[PDB]
Amino acid sequence: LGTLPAPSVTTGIVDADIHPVPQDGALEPYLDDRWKKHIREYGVRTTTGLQFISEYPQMYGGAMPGSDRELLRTQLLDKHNIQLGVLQCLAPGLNPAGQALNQELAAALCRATNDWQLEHLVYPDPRMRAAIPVTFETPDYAVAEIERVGADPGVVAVLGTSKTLEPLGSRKYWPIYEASVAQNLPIQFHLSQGGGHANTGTGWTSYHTEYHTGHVQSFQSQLLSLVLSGTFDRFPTLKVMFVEGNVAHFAPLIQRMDYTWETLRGELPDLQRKPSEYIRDHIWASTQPIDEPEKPEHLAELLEEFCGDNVVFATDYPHFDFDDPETAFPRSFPVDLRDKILRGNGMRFFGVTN
Amino acid sequence: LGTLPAPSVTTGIVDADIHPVPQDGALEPYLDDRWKKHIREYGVRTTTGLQFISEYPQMYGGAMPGSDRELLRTQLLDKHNIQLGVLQCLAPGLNPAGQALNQELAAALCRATNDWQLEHLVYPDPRMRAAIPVTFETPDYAVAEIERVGADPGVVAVLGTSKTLEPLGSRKYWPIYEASVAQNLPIQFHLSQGGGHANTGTGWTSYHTEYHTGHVQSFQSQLLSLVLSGTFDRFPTLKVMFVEGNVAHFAPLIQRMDYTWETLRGELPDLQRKPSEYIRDHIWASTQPIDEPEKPEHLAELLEEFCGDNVVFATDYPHFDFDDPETAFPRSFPVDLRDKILRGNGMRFFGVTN
Amino acid sequence: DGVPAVVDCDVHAVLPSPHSLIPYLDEYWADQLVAQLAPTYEPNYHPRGSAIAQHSDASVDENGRAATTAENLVKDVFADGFTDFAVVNCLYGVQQIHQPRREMAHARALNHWIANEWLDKDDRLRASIVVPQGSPRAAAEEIDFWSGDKRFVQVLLLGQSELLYGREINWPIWEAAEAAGLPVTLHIGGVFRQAPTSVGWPASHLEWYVGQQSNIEAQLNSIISEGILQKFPKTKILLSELGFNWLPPFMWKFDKLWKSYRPDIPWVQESPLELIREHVRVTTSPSDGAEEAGRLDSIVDRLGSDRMLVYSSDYPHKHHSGPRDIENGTHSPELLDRIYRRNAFDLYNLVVPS
Amino acid sequence: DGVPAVVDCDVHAVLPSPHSLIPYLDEYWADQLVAQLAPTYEPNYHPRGSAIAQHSDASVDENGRAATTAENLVKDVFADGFTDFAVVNCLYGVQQIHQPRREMAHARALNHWIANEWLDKDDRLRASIVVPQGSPRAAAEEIDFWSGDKRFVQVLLLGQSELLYGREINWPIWEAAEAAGLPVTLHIGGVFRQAPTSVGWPASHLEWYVGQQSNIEAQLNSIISEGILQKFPKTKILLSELGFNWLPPFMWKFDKLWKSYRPDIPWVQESPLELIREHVRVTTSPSDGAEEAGRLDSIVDRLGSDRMLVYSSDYPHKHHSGPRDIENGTHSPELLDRIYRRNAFDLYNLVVPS
Ligand SMILES: [Fe+3]
Ligand SMILES: [Fe+3]
Ligand SMILES: [Fe+3]
Ligand SMILES: [Fe+3]
Ligand SMILES: [Zn+2]
Ligand SMILES: [Zn+2]
Repeated sequence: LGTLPAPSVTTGIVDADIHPVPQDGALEPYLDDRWKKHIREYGVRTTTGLQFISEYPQMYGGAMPGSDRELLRTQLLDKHNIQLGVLQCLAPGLNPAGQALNQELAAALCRATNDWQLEHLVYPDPRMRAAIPVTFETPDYAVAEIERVGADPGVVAVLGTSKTLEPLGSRKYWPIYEASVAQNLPIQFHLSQGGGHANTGTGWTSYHTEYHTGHVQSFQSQLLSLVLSGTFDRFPTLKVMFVEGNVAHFAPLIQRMDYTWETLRGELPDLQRKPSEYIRDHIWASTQPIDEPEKPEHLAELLEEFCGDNVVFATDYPHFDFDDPETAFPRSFPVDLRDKILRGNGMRFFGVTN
Repeated sequence: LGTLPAPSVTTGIVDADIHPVPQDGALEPYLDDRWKKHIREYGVRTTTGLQFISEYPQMYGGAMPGSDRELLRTQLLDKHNIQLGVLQCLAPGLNPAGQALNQELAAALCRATNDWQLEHLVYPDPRMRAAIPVTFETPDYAVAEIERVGADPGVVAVLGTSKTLEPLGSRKYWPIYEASVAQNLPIQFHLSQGGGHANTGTGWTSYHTEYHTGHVQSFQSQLLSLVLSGTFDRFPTLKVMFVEGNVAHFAPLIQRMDYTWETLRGELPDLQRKPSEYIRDHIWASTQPIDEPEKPEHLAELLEEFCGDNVVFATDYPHFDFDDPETAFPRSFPVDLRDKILRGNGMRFFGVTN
Repeated sequence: DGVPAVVDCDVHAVLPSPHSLIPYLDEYWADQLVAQLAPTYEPNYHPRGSAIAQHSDASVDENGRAATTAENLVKDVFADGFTDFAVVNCLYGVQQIHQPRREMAHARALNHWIANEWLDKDDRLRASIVVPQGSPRAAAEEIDFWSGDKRFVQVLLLGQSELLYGREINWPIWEAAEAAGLPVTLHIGGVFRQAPTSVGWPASHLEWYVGQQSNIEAQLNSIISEGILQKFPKTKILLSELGFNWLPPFMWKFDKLWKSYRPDIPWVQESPLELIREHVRVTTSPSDGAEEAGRLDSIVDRLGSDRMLVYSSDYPHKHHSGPRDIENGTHSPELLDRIYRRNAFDLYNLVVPS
Repeated sequence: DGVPAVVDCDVHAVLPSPHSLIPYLDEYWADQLVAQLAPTYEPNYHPRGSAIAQHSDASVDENGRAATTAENLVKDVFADGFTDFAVVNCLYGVQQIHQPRREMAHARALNHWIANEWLDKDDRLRASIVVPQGSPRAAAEEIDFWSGDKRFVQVLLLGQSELLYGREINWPIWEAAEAAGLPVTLHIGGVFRQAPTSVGWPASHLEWYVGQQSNIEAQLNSIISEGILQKFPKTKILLSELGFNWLPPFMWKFDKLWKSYRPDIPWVQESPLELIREHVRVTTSPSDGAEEAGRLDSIVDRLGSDRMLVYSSDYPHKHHSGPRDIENGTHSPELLDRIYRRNAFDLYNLVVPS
């Protein structure tokens, strides 16, 4: 690695969610041989009884400088004037690194991935920056990794998963937030599987409609926890973003939260503010996959009802449901709202100076 | 509190599990009014949807100085020459204090209980000592409580529950072990409910036979975790005892463990010893409810097969299935084994000098 | 013909004590109950001391409790003459009895208590059939059993179940409800046999209560995706005390993913948008902010149907907003007439008596 | 009459790939599978690279894998002439397909692959019926379907299920097995729809593998307590690759608690001690230390019956001890004759052919 400038966004856009198309032995020069042998013998054991796949496969997933950079440069970065593209590598290669039941292996794989995306994508083309995967279920290792590479300017955020063993407001994770706030880093939680419980609070889903729609639910529960535990009283500078868990649903969820709090606030007397008052400074959300109301004017209504300043654009390239910054919004969409979704809102979240 | 001597056991016996029959307002002089009001409004929320009871009631539970001391003195301590009676108060009053989903409440209730059993039972009759309940699911609070009262000579152990959110070998609990080893305290894990998962690894039990027999299973899983995580490599002085999770089953479980390890040890290369080799210095177990083989000579066989030095007597007074130090063993039982179950084995576990 | 009546679609009878079921139990279960020390399955859905438990204005019994007698309930619910009928839901926690035969017996006893002590005492009262959710075939027999008593107007289920209600093992309930001509309602509350969220246990009653909307999204997706509405085309679903403002973003996403995945659930040939609009109804208390100026008009608009909301007071629970405050959120007398009379007529067929 | 044959009660066919099921699928499911990028449900019960996966001595295919063809399996299993029949279990993870109709279709295809590619190729082979565990009524139909082919000799279930196998929703399997005259086996492996232990997720394959004996205690208690043996009195159960040395302490405790709780399960009038001895059989590989001097005699003695153990090699898995090393643990030729021939005759009725 040489040296990098802080990210810059002027007339291009922010893209919060990009999944770098990796390569096979790519991680092997960053893994010690202990874990090479261990992976050769056991794979990456997770919250399944499956040797290779996750509990909910995709049902059609697959298509198509050097490695994979030129395609990313020309298909995505050049094509869409992306000045800040945040890389979110959850699979070595499709289960999250941090979710490996062997947590020492998981931290080795997290380490290998961070060294790899930095050297191979960010530093060669610093329009891309990394959200570094860490082992959220072993805070000690995650703190160590945030300290190892978090201060590098190639790193713009800490990367977690929507599904966890305890809700993200639980004290188990406060050391990770404390380390993040020390590195001046925000945290992104990506839609994921696993985590240790069923994919809903009331059983496992059957068909692909329940599975993929169900992903918003984990996010609904993580917002409630993070807010009503007082996590944002303890860490008043912490910014978190929910990624690929759509946006519009958060608005009626927060609306219900305040409504119930008006009656039951006595249960949580240390909570310093009204619950919806924490959204502005602490909770962002990315757009992909965009919400598609029957009447398209409802989209801008609900995004503003969540918070118009805290919604950030993402492509989710190269997934099948990827969003295009042109096509994704309806044509009556307010121009000022769209512009700050593309530029300003992400700029504030990631800390890039105007 | 005045001052106390270290416990002394000469010709009497050790009783590892005694449940002090508490009183209603007893904890109120040790609870701040915040939690008084909070308990008045919400009870003690736990891993159920039940306002008062636990998910598996007893189906016949109930019977019958000052408060409750004289009955304990004369019915139990005097009657059985008990020189070291370890108090294990899991209910304020029957769900464990530490298991309260409001963990701040749970630490307040743990605090209130520790101050109460110390002042009300131990110091008035120091034949009784306390195993102090802590909040195992919030290590920070549990460390704080081990440091607040753990050095008091009225305290002989740290008290936990058989059911936990993660297996006890998980790093989540290592700060608690580190604090315990610093206070020169062993840890007792009592049979419990709750913990956050079903009462077996494959669903919830239906009838009372499955429920009460099923309690050994949680212990089987906690032994495997505690040993195969290398927890006893990291804390080579740590002693833990499984309480009211019978004894005999541990022997074939450990036997299977070594057998499987002979083939799959490669998965865990940092593990310093053969798995059964950790039993001697780290794993004890209490006797109640005594195992009752069809051929009574199998009892001594299996206790020795677990480890003859690590089995400790307990009455579980005043529960219905309580054991009598006379009646509990069969008459062919080897006299030397019985004597150290009554005296020496517990003496070593609790650190009372010969 | 005739004018559809104003039906209060959700009010509660509070069982004074488990003792109240003894008259309706067989001698076997009566002995079990008396021998068990009569453990109460009073739920924690509305903690008896919390602000949501009861109104300050409510009629109470000698122990300060609201809604434990029909006399107290009728005196409050009907006092102003606006309501013609109230649908009674008793949420006593028989669904949390783990012993399957005891769950059967207490559920039948609870229904007997409702018939004789509530429905018999006032002909303006109706009720739902509490069912033993743990054994669907037995729940179907409990529905058949009461199908002959037209005062029982719907089938009661909890928002959180053991397996999602679309799973085939749950079809006997849907079939039996359809053959009895009864809507199935889902009321907030759960069996608590997994963590109430896909990311673990919520730490406060407040957090649990707001978040239960997530489980209802999972249930509606399970019910529709698995084919319940094609298999049982006359099924009606009522969501009781579960909010409604979360519905539109859920419906939009579900419809988006149904189009992307139609071959995976070929039995689903109508749009989930339309199925939900035609088959799902929702009570109005709590209103969760829909009572503010224009917000009722906005939500109906986003819902895409004025036939979904049915009036309820949720007596005797206290909410930030009162049973008739929804009028401040609409300017359309026609909409208010559908919420008070016309929509509930689709569920119960109750015309104003004389 | 005739001499009962030496039956190897547990050997494995390894599905080479999900592609191998395409010939047996309907065009609907074949398209789904081809479109899905053919995700493989190869389990992690025996990680393909781990030491337990296969013997060094084993016949392999062009990819180094053992037991993917009948030709390789027959060549090893029967090479020395000692075995007359082998019962084939394919553990390909169709039970972990969450889509219930796809689970049905792949289970039937797997059984078709077994019949045509294994049972057809050699008449010394038998198999179990893989069943769609997620829909018990469909699993009963899968049993009915193959009941006409006497080469299928037992019903395959995993040690870990979604709900315990005594629960009423699972009775269609017990009924169908009984009507087909087939024993039900439980083989190590799980659906992984809750944590594999009551205290959470085990961190290594080793820890998971040893601990699965705990789930089998929960299953045997569920099956007996709920009345399966009274309801289906001819039921036979085989425990496959699950150890046996844990049985006696479990049986003693279960019997103790049955006596203390007989009115709670009145259908259980025989002692669980006797029921287990009469209805449960257990394969001998792994032996878990029973192969050491005297240990086979000791365990039979503790078991209280010489009719429970049946011979198995567990081909092609590697265990610390070999299929016939159990002879070093007994001095009784009569016992060895029951383990090799007489006990399995209770399951399959296989006499030595000519
Ligand atoms: Fe993404
Ligand atoms: Fe994506
Ligand atoms: Fe006890
Ligand atoms: Fe006890
Ligand atoms: Zn209600
Ligand atoms: Zn096997």
